[PDB]
Amino acid sequence: RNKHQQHLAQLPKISQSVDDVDFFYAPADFRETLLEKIASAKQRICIVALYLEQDDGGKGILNALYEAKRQRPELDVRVLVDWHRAQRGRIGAAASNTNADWYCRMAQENPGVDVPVYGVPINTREALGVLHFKGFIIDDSVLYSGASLNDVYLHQHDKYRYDRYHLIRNRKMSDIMFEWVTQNIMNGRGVNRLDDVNRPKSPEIKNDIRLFRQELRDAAYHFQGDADNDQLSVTPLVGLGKSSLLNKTIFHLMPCAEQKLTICTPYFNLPAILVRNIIQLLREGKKVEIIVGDKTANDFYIPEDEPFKIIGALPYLYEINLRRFLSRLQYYVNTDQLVVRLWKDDDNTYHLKGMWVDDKWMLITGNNLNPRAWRLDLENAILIHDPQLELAPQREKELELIREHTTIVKHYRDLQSIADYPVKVRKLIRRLRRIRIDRLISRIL
Amino acid sequence: RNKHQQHLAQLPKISQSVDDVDFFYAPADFRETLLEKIASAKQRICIVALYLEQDDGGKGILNALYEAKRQRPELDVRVLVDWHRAQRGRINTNADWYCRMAQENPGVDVPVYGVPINTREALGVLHFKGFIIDDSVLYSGASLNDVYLHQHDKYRYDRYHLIRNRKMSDIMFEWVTQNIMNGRGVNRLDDVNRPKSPEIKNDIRLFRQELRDAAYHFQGDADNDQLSVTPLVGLGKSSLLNKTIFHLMPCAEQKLTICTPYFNLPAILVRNIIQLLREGKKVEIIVGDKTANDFYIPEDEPFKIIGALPYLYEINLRRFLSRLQYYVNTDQLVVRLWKDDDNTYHLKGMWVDDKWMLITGNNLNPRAWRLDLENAILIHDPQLELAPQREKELELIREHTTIVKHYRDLQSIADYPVKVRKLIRRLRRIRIDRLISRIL
Amino acid sequence: RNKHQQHLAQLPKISQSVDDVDFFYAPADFRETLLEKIASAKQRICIVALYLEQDDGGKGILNALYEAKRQRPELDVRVLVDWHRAQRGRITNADWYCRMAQENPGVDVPVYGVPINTREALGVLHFKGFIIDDSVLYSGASLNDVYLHQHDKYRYDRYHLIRNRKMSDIMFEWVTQNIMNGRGVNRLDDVNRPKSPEIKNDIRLFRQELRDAAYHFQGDADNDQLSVTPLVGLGKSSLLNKTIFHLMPCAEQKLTICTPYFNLPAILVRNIIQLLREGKKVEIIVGDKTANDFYIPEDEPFKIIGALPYLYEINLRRFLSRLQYYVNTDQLVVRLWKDDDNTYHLKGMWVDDKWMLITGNNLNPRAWRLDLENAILIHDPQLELAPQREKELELIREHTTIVKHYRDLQSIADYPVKVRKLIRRLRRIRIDRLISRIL
Amino acid sequence: NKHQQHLAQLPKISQSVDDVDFFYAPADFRETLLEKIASAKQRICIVALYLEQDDGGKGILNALYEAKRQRPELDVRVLVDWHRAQRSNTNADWYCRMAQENPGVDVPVYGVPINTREALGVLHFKGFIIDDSVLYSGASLNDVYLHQHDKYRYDRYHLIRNRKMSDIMFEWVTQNIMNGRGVNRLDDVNRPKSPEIKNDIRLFRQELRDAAYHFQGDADNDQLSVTPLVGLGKSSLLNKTIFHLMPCAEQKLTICTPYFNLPAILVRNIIQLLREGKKVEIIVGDKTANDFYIPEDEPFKIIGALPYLYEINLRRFLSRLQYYVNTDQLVVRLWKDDDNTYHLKGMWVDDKWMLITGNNLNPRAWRLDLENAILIHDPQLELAPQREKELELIREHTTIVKHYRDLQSIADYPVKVRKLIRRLRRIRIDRLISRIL
Repeated sequence: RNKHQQHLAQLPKISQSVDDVDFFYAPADFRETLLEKIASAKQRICIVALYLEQDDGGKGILNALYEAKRQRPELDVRVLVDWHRAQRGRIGAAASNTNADWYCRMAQENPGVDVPVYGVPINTREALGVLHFKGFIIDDSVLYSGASLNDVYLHQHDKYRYDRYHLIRNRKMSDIMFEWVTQNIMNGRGVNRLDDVNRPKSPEIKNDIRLFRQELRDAAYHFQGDADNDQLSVTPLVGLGKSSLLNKTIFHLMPCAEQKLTICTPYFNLPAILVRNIIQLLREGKKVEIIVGDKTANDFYIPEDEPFKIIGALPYLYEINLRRFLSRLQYYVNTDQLVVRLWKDDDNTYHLKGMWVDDKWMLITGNNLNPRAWRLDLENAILIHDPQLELAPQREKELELIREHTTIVKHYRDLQSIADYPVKVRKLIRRLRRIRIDRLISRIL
Repeated sequence: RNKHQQHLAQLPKISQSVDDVDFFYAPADFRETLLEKIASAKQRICIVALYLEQDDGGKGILNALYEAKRQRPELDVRVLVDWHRAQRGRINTNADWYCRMAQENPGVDVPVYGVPINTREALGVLHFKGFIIDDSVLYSGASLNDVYLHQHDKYRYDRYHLIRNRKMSDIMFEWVTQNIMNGRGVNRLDDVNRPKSPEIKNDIRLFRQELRDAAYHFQGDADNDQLSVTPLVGLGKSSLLNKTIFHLMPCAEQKLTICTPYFNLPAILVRNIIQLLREGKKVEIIVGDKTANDFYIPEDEPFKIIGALPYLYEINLRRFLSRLQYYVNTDQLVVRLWKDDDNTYHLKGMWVDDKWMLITGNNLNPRAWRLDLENAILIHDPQLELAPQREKELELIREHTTIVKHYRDLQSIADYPVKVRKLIRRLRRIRIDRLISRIL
Repeated sequence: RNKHQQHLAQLPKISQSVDDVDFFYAPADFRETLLEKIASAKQRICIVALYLEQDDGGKGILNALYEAKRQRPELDVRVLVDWHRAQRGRITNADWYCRMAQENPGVDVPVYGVPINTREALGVLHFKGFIIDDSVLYSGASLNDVYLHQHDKYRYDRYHLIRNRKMSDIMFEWVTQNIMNGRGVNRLDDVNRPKSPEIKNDIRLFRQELRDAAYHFQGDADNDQLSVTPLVGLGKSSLLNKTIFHLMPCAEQKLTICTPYFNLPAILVRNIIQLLREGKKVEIIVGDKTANDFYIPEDEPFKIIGALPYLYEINLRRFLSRLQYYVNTDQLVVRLWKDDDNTYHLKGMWVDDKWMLITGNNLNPRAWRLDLENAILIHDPQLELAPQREKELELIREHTTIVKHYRDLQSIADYPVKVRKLIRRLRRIRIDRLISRIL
Repeated sequence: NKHQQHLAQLPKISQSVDDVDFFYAPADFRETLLEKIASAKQRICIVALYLEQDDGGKGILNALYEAKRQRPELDVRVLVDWHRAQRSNTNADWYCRMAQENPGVDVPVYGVPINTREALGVLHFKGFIIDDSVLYSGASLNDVYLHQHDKYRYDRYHLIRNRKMSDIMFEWVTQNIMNGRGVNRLDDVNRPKSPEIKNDIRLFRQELRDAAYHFQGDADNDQLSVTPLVGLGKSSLLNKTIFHLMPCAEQKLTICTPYFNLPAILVRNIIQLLREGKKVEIIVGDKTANDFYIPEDEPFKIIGALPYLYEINLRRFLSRLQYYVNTDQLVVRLWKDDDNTYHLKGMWVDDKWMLITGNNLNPRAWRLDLENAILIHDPQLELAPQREKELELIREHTTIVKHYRDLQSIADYPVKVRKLIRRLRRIRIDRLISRIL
């Protein structure tokens, strides 16, 4: 076998029953499933998310957690979110009380009921590392989504943020992930409770975070494979930095496409190494599908009527990336090998991640497949190997619905050029490219 | 509550008996108390100081340490001083002397460790303070030499508090053990073969980073209605100490009092002072006269470059007062100059109304805020149980003070001796005055 | 008018008679014309070239110079070449210039070396012009076997004779004052000529003097008549570079470019893309990799330098790749020149039927910052040179293939193994980008 | 003084005089290696810079396969430099063939990358660990190092039987190298290419920067001892020990190095010794005994300038210290034996200390490469017969240089060499070269 298939063949793999894999296709279903599993949990609930917001959606979840712990005080309930994100407003907000302040109030308003909220700092400053580990571990199941917990991710109140949602019942995998979180994160240096009113400030734990990050640089799942390559399997993956096992698996996965590779990413900003792989596939005569958001389906996009702000330039920069890429590969568009899809559904937002390799592999991940995710953030995934096509109904239904709100881009010219952009945007971008800062921006966001 | 009181309300606090807090008001009493506690120590003696001098005063202390260890060989005796300071004269070293002492007293184990807080003295010194003896901490800003201990008729005024408290002393003893004594780049000064600074340069860099977020970790056992003590330690701008000093000042409902030897407040503390004055509160600032500074050189003697520092601190005070003369006039801002013949002034601390007392080694200058390893104890006395002692201490501090009623009462550069005047004009020409105020 | 046309409208321009502009279409004709003009020169001969080679071709020229000076000792004969290039083999001439001077006593034919920078790689003499009395015979060609089509193999350049008293004076006088009498210029026919390190500081000061040396003359011609405008430059903000930049957008119909080494600076590429967007036409005539003088046949032993033609091809293929849409609409036309193992050295710019830039400028980052470059800008608003312009382009194109698709150009995968390995090594560490800024 | 203190307080493993065997010739070393491979019962760990696809190297690899066939429970490992092994048909390609032609027999060959590119770090760790012994030489495994086929490369050869030391070294290799990030099998046809593991190597190198032997000293300074040492970078324990070792010479310091290119700090030490009135002996190869030397008849190549550059270094050094040559304090020896090559490393401090090492004592070894050594302390002179016999034979093919002028100057060098060197010194690249080779 070639070195890429060898890498995948020799991945440790946990066996998996087809009956124990449930897909969900809409953020509202995901909300309800999460609540249902919280109610019916008997042993443990481990909620890892980027953030858990002080809004109707997030309240719903935290209240359901307190309620489940009240009814079963022996239940092991933990919430882990990003340290930095939990201690600030959203970008350029009027700004108010933070999530961490709210986690404190909740703990005081519910004495006796023990629902600890830990802040994980992946780096000393947010811009240099965030907690992109994903997983709701409930007893022997993992409900895995890219979604954080807020109004739009949960489709409270009429506007939504599109993600993917998979429930996987598997004792061994959930144990491995629960145990990995316990040892490496929860009991890690520089993790600190956010429900403590006296929680340290970032500068005070700066050195703890540095040592923590180094500990994480080679923390990996350790378990023995129980499944061969002829049966349905799942392989949990985790990584921080360029040489993580996750990153290596993503790298090797792409060339194993004998027919077609499909990619979702919210922000089109692939590292060069993944681009080179894409081009190799196209040269080998294979197919590559790339599903990204329209600029207007980006959560930083500011309507052209409203007052423009600096941050509302990001969707434009991602479009410029897409247009540059397509430009170079228009030949392959024409041969129906390269297919680029733009998702758009009124003013809802796009947050799909993942990778399909033929009909046999499905990577579900929190990984945005950008330079940030490749070096800076703590990322994880589950790799589903389905050599017998047992998930084919669900795989196909999921792709059906993902594509439903998509336009195919048949020509790079169908994408607006900088000339077509609003005036403030146009001036900003020209200023940035003059001094070459566009390249820096694409490596930090 | 406002965010400042909230910070203080939520500080972990160790309970404290009023009977177990003893003030001393004079450097001589402090000397004798130190010797007494060294004699009667049963378990441990941990002496942390900036330096321990090869003079009558310092000898007294080191001899008392050797003597106590001879009489009780199971006693855990340690001395920690600044690495760089111990290996130079003022502007045959102490470290050389520590070596002789160890050779002249074989069998008796009194280790003297040098702590380097940075690779060069100018970029970090050991301003951690504390004599930990069994279950007590005798806390002063004083190093151990002739003047600090008032050997031989001339003295250096500091503050002196003995606090008997098992938990606090344990926390401080244990913190020193783990972070300093067993830290990288700490090296024995009683070893004749001790490395030279360049050889341990990388060790010191790693050490300093370890220190950047080393803090006391302990659970509070006391509420805000009872007498409490809270040990604090820090290195650099965002330490818990620095934050507590920052939040402490605005909690003054009536009056804030500050001692500092060298008037050279960082901007952030100045802004706080001005806010208090604007809110209609009172602010008392007790500093030394230029002549009570230890770098001051009488005008008869040969002038040296270093003897310009007291003048620079006066210029700072005069500039500050100048801007706030309105508040002087309303009897809100009170500036006191301490002066007692040619004795020297080394008072540090912060009083918030009648309720809080910060005792510290912190000179409240930019150096202490970024570069040096600093610590303190925060006494919360919500019931006024220390009121007799607090008032007696302030009584005696003020006794040798003049109140400055007008910034003009302070000499201007024009009034200074000629060599000084020329030096200062040269410095301000090239703007080095601003740099000096950030490194001393 | 837009700022680009304004720049051109306000250029000083010297008037020019259509009868006094003669094109030549082949390197052999150029050789013979040069010899003819050397024989018949009456007042001055100023030969500026990158180099004058110690070969049959170069000998021919130097001998013709000595001979003309013998027959007219009052004739002012000067030869200026690059200081560094004259004192090395290909990857010396100065030694040969010394012998010549000794073997011809009494006859004064001075050969000066111009150092444009302290090291060759940081500046060469790309000034061009044979100034003979009141004429300039202007070519990109140096003087050697192939440039002059001695002995059966040739190097294709362009050749224009322009009789014009004022222009030739301006150029002759500019050379006199700024180069010949410049610091750090040194005779190469002197056996005792200094070594580069000894004049290092002279060269630094010289280069700074050159950084703002420009032609100064009053325009005598409007924009409704045939004109010529001499241009000269060193570094990013030279008047030449500005004129090249402004020239391209004035194409109302079509821009044509010749360059030997396809390696356009980004700013000129952006212009090209703007033209294509405005719906105009752009023609680009470059050499096939095999028509490059560094190309080594695949049978022979490969050498490191024989990777350059490949690097230029990679540049062309990357460019075409991004603009394939415009190829398809017949707007963008890329031509590869190739004629057995002869080599390609065409430079210039055509703006519609109205402007013709003839230059030594390779239109690359090197020429834009490092080298001393010059040109003549011919403005022909009345189409008086149309017969010759069209005949010249006819013959240039004759040995060309049109590239209809970027895929028609070989990719790195198709290259020989040693080449392939070298290029992959270079791109790994990103040195390909540096190379493109120094060659 | 602080130097003796450093040495006094080194942890030291005790050692029996009976369990130290010297060998004096590359052929004996070959045969000893083969003998110990045959008779190994528990483990064979072969660490070398490279193992060549030639008669000499084949001999060794075949002996390894053969021993593993006859005792499948035997723990056989080969570790070589990652980059060196992969430069048409490479050693790594050959290691692959060998593994395919010998199925069932498990002889893993791992490539250690000490840096992302060869020029910035190589595996200069040395040691053949066989059961409870270490056969320690600077030699890699090829024709000349093993004196197959009539031409040889002179190195040093010591067998030290010592359970504890061999365990420490075997265990250190296991944990830090074999199980280290970015170590990769060279007998795998699908082995990654350097760029793919670039980040692994960076993290690996940082792990190595403070990997050191950890063990408790069992021996005082009045008895025969050995102290294994290992290091990467300026502040390694090895480098510190080499630095402190030199000033402890009460009488004389002896140094072997193949390429005379001492760091300034070691030069300063040398000068101090000479000033204190002590003796310093330096044994290097003649330019012609360097393996990059190209005879003047053959076609010159750029790399064949290195022996000349090392000579220029030696001549510059001697020039400055000619006074001490004259007082018979400083003694410089040039080794030369027809067209055989010189690869001696080590340090003798009086009659009491012997450093055996792979360390070329140059700036490269001081910062870039993974180096190790064994430090033998012999305060009772128990190894005196062997020490003296070894030095006897080392010196046998040596000329003493009595005057710096006896060394050729740049003017005397062949023309292509002369032009190259003048070009290099013009732009000051000579100084850079001396820090990377």
